[PDB]
Amino acid sequence: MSLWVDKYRPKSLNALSHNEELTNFLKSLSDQPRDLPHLLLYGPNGTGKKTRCMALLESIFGPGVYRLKIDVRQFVTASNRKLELNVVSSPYHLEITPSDMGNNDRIVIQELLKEVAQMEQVDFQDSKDGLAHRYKCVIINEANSLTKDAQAALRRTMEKYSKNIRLIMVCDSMSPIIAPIKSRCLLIRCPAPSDSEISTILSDVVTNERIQLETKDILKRIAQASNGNLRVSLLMLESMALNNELALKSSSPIIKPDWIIVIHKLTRKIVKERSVNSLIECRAVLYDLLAHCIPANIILKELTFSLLDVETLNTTNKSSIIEYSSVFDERLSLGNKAIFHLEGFIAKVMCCLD
Amino acid sequence: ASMLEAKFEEASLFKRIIDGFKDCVQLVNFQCKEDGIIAQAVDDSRVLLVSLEIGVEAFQEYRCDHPVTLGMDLTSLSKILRCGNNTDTLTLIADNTPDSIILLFEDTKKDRIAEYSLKLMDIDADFLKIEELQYDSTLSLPSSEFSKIVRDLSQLSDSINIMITKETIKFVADGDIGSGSVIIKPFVDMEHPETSIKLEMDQPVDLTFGAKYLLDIIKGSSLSDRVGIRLSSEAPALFQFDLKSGFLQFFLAPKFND
Amino acid sequence: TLSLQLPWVEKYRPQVLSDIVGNKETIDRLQQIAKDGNMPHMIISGMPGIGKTTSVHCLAHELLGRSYADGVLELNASDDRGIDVVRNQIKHFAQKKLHLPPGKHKIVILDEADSMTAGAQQALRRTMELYSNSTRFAFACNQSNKIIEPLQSRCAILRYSKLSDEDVLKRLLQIIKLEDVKYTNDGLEAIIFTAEGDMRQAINNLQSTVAGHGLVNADNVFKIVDSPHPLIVKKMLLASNLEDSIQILRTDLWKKGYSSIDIVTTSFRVTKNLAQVKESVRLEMIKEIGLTHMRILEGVGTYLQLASMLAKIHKLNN
Amino acid sequence: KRSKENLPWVEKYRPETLDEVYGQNEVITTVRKFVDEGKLPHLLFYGPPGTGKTSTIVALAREIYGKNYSNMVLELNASDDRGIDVVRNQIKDFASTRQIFSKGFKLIILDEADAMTNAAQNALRRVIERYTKNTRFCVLANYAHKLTPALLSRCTRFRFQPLPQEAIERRIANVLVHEKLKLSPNAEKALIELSNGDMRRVLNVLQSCKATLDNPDEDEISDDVIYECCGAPRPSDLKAVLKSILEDDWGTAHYTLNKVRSAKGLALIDLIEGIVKILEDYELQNEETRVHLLTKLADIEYSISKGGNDQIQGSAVIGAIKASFENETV
Amino acid sequence: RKISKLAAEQSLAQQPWVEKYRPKNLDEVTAQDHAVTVLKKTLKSANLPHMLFYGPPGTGKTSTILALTKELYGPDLMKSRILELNASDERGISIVREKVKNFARLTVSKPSKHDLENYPCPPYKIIILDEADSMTADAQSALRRTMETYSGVTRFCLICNYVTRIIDPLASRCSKFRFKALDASNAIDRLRFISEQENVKCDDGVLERILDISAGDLRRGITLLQSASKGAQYLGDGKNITSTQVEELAGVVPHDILIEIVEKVKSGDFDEIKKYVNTFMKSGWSAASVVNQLHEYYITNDNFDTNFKNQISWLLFTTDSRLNNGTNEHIQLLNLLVKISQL
DNA sequence: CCCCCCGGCCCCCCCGGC
Ligand SMILES: Nc1ncnc2c1ncn2[C@@H]1O[C@H](COP(=O)(O)OP(=O)(O)OP(O)(O)=S)[C@@H](O)[C@H]1O
Ligand SMILES: Nc1ncnc2c1ncn2[C@@H]1O[C@H](COP(=O)(O)OP(=O)(O)OP(O)(O)=S)[C@@H](O)[C@H]1O
Ligand SMILES: Nc1ncnc2c1ncn2[C@@H]1O[C@H](COP(=O)(O)OP(=O)(O)OP(O)(O)=S)[C@@H](O)[C@H]1O
Ligand SMILES: Nc1ncnc2c1ncn2[C@@H]1O[C@H](COP(=O)(O)OP(=O)(O)O)[C@@H](O)[C@H]1O
Ligand SMILES: [Mg+2]
Ligand SMILES: [Mg+2]
Ligand SMILES: [Mg+2]
Repeated sequence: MSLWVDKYRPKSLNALSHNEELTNFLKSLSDQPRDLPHLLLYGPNGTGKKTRCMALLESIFGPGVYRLKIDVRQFVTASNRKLELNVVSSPYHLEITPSDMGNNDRIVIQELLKEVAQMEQVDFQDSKDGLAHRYKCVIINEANSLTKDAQAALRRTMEKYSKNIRLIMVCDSMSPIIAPIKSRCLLIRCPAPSDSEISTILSDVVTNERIQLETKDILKRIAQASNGNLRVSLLMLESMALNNELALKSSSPIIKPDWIIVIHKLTRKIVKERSVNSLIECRAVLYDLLAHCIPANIILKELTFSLLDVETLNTTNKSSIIEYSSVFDERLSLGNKAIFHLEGFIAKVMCCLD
Repeated sequence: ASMLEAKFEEASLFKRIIDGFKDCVQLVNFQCKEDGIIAQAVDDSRVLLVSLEIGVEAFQEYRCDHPVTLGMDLTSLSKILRCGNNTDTLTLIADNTPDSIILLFEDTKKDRIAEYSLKLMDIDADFLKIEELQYDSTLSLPSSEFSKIVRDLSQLSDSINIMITKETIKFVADGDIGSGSVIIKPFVDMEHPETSIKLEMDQPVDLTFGAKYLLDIIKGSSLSDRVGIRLSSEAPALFQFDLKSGFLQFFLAPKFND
Repeated sequence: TLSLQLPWVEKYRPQVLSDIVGNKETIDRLQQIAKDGNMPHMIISGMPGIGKTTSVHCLAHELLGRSYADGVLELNASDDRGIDVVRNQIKHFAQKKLHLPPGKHKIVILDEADSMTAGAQQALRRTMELYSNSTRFAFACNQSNKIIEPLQSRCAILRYSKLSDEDVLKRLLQIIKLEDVKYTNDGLEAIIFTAEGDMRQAINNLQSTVAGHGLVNADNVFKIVDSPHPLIVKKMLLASNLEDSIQILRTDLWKKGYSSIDIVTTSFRVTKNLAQVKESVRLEMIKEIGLTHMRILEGVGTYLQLASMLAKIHKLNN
Repeated sequence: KRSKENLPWVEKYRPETLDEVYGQNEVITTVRKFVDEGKLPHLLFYGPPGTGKTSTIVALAREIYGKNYSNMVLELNASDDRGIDVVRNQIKDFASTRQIFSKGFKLIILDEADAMTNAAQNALRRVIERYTKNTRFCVLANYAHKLTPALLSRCTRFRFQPLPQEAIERRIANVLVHEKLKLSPNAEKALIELSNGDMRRVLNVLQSCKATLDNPDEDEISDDVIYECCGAPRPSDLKAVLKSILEDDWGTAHYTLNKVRSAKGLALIDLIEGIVKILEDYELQNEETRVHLLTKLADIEYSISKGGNDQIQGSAVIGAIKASFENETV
Repeated sequence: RKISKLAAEQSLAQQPWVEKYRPKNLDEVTAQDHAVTVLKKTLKSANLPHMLFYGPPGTGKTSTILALTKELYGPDLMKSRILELNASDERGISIVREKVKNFARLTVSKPSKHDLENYPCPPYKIIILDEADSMTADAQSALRRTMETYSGVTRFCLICNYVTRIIDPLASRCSKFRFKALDASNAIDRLRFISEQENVKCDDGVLERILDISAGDLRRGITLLQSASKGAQYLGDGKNITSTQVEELAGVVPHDILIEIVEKVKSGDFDEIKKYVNTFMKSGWSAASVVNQLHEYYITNDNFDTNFKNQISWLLFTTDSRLNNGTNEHIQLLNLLVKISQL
């Protein structure tokens, strides 16, 4: 049935179990939500930013926020192209991901958000204070992927129409967000859960799911391998239980994603052989990874941090590798074709290592 | 609704006047004074000048307390003027230092009122008084004949050359597919004086004009049955249509001979 | 005053092939064609202001005589030359019945044919072939590569080269003798130097100098025609010390009103053609100039950016 | 538009006659000689912003025709549509038709022609030539690289230089007389220094200064007023900052920079430009110093143009200057 | 169903403090006197020039222009006299050539007797192009002659954050106004007034710390103050807000973690630095704040020589420039720390 | 009352340095 990562997700602020200070701050924000400013939640991926945003929305409006529906909205470009945007909406809030339309995301800000903001709330949404709600929440997922034009278009909308809409933007890093937008939002840091908290959550899941654990050390190993990613930890616990007949032993191996294995193989290939033929072969692996929806930035990060973990490399090699990684990460951020920058980075690393 | 109030008993008159020269100019300054409304406008290419005059005798009622200037885009004015019907009285209304002009279409029999407002534009242009000129040749002919001649010759070429000599007027066109020449002579019919071709020639005249401008000028034939053409070798050609009270004049610059 | 003096470029425009200077072999071939006739389809290409349109018109006149009015169809960039025009007007002209001297044919002149669309050029292909017995086509262009290969295959090629200083001096002296212009040798040398092989520019500069100063000497000539900025940029890029390059930039370009974008574009163009410098060094200089140009296009058109570009160029050569 | 006194000073003082255009004596004299003798050629006016090209051509048109010049000249600019279709129809009929009012020649003024498409410029080539007997063309430009070589070959070029000091001083004196204002000598020097040869900047800054004075009648504009209204660093501030950077330690230099910038809220870019101007006159022993200074300061200016952290940028400026000046010893 | 419409005052009373305390008149602007005085003198001079407002975020440009328009035309005549276009509206060359030009050419709206008796009512309209730095160069060039030809009835205001993005002709045509950064020395009064009107109780120096953390942005300071007030009210303990709470809410790294990072850098071991940074990024600290704190610590430390500071300044500048382009924070921070450790 | 003609939005494809 539903995966344990989704079956046991908290649906309230009182159901949270890690980062109690963040829970207290969110509860303080929800005490008097009428003057709630725009929110920007930033933190490591897979820590529970979306879960906490949904919990805050539930506290402000009630459980009805969890009754979700999906619709489709049409848009027309200057070239007469027709684009479709999938909108997830509830009786109290609207969720959008403008980056789905790429460079056309600006239109989503210009038309859909403008239309929503230029409409006041007339439905009698009685609140805890006894008076009806006056604004509708908008969740912009993956705000870091928005183009600078869309962010610029977002500037005046949040100010002129602040009485009808309040924006909650969830991001993993604030570097791509332009300063004017960051100035208009309340920034909320979302630290990743500690290993002990992850182990507690996994043990609770095990107890509820009737899983035979030989020891509690397996949960600690799973938490340590997740690097603070709770979603990955839960999905790996589920994966490790379906390969051992729902019984986990102390010798159960940790399962890594296939793309991680491919990247480690590429790292070993680069380390062992430094040649033009090796670069040509690595180009095929890079193209293969990029053709299966593996982002280039993730590939670069994983390759850089796997090369730095090789025990046969000296300090100078690692310093050169990290410098080249920074330079080519900037190039990727300022470029279009990622394969070019990745191949350049691999060639420079091969040159430095040899 | 006090300063300027002018009533056309029939709204078709003003619409027809605008129809005559809306395709030649876009921005027009109408100056309304105690003696009526006067306007001039030069086209984008500075080749054609349109001068419209409407006297107080063409209005059922007219009251202009002080001189006023109204800058209007003829496209919007024409759009507004095609809303009223031919059986409604049309009132132009303006106030002191106005920013907009009010058009009132009234149907007393049905007790129906229509109000439109057109925003005025700040157009900086001076009323360039057209000094009177002694033209070498002056002719008058039915508007329909001139319109047909212009339409016929426009197909064969983009330029039409007019010759005025002793007791003969010639329109000539020469293009790629062929050439055409229409010759007319002075003539008067006592039974039907409206079809008479009248000519007064002091010196022979030979002037070439663009067909595109003549095709736009002939659109004023719906305001009068006869058209007057005054031509001179050292002055723009004047095409005049006489209204009941005022007039509509087109000054067209001849093409350089070379 | 409401009167205009006719420019000497028009008052003294050649009317016969014998009055055209430069490209002696091509002009002789044109005269031979005008003599025998049987004019073939031709495309005349060259740099601006060397006598292409003049040559085409002179040939058409010398070939058709009193029939020029009916036997010539001239179209240029200022006239509509779409596919519809080619399929209706040019076709009608080609199919027109016109009795001409024994060995003469109708002429369709397409000036500045390089600006035509590919559709019109494709449409002209069969029109030229089916009516070659009565009509011939003469194209005049600056970039022959913009004419589709099928059209080039059906036409002869006449490429015009730069006019030598001797031809420019000859024509300028003829005009001076026909205008009683007082001149000095250095003035004519300066006029030729600034003309850079362009007869139209030379004649215009001479007329402007005569009308503005009277005496055609070096001083007056340079008061009308400013020193070519590409040469100043070349001097700036070839300077030995960084201080000299910065002085050239500040005194000769920046304080004279030249824009930063113009300076960087001229620097790129000059560097691309600096054969004296090795190709690799020119490539590095081009990379630096491109970085500076990208910075300028983003809005930072400051003198500091140009100074930094010069410093980087000097560092490359050290 | 009630009165000319309601207009901005940049538009109120627009020259109406060729005698009111200052700092372009050569061009004005040449064009006047051409017009008087009836030998006006096709003209190109190339120059930087605010030098008097549009004003000069408008004055020339008014002199040739008179008060009704607007109805006798075809003026087009970037704000209007100037595609190939407009060239083929509007300009072509204007050039091939006689004047309605007088019997003189016709003038077409294509201002900001650098914004015109290549197709329109190519189409204008034969229009300029065929109708040269009765039509003349004027092309105004700020960037010559946007003009096709064919169009340039058909026009005689005139370069508008940055306004000299004397012309700016004379115009300032005229404005002071008109406005009943008093300007100090050092104030005039500072105003001219910050103008960079642009008259519009001078007029705007003077208008701002007048609004700053509590009593414009009995008060005089001093250098302090000019520096405060524009929010620009004073020469003393630049000298002190450079001296602290060049002779004091890191802590003292940082404190001095922050104190100087916080007293009047100075901008880092202005300080960098002033320090670059000051250092341009320095006699350095090694070219490496100049190369490092120029490259690092250009990089810092480019980074500032995109925002960034101001404190880090100031520290970078200090460190770059200190490191560059270390090459003057060995 | 339907809800009864709210009053303007009631609606404003429940808005975020940034919108609630937006300046209403030109006198409420805090630290822009050098330009506010010039703008105020135009209410009597009636010769407002073309304006180009530029400055860092949260300095009061939009507030200043809105207050100026409201004072010039009043609540009723403002709508017909103002045309506002921002980054959320289409602003191509076609729009400039048709919409902006058509509005500029229109005759000024006729003032009413009440407006003439109570407000200056200058004889021109205003076009406000907010975020003008986002417009293309061709569109900006299309405005050059429109600005000058119709200046008699129309005035232009261009508001931008990056002045370099405005083409030189437009900047020359516009009188330039630079909005200065709002720090603890020029904006303390406004923040104190806001806190007093909101009954916010804080210890001495809390407002100064908030303004220092804001780094020139008053909007950020007001938002942080509102967050602190909300937290204090939720706790309901009656105690004063403290600087540590403000730093925690602002995302400032604790000083102890900064000292640990400095010690790791001093050690110089690559593996230990990598491990510590991997653990550090799990807390979600923003790289920009870490870089700023490292700059503050190193540049103002007397235990370092001149060459070390010269090199670290350039290293920090390069890292900040790279981060400003939207790059991965982990890699850049690790590279910066490794480079510093090898100085 | 209805057919033919022919100007006017809409649409879609192709360049873009010199
Ligand atoms: N070879 C030449 N001999 C004499 N005069 C010449 C010659 N070439 C050009 N000229 C003069 O320059 C004027 C312009 O020359 P054209 O041939 O019409 O221009 P062009 O060579 O067609 O340049 P493009 O490519 O059309 S812009 C002529 O009218 C002559 O006055
Ligand atoms: N030579 C000058 N003498 C006096 N005032 C001048 C002069 N040049 C410019 N000005 C002033 O600056 C204003 C603008 O001058 P313009 O000639 O329109 O600018 P410009 O030279 O056209 O700059 P561009 O190229 O259009 S950006 C004029 O109205 C004068 O007030
Ligand atoms: N000078 C100031 N005086 C008083 N409050 C100010 C000032 N500057 C900013 N604020 C506050 O910050 C809020 C936002 O100010 P804005 O003027 O909209 O920001 P901004 O200057 O436009 O920044 P950008 O350029 O649009 S990102 C206002 O509503 C005020 O609450
Ligand atoms: N407080 C919590 N208690 C239990 N599980 C949680 C908690 N917070 C997050 N999770 C789990 O972590 C997973 C990933 O969280 P997610 O909402 O993706 O965080 P982010 O939005 O930062 O990626 C979710 O599937 C959820 O089940
Ligand atoms: Mg030609
Ligand atoms: Mg100009
Ligand atoms: Mg703003």
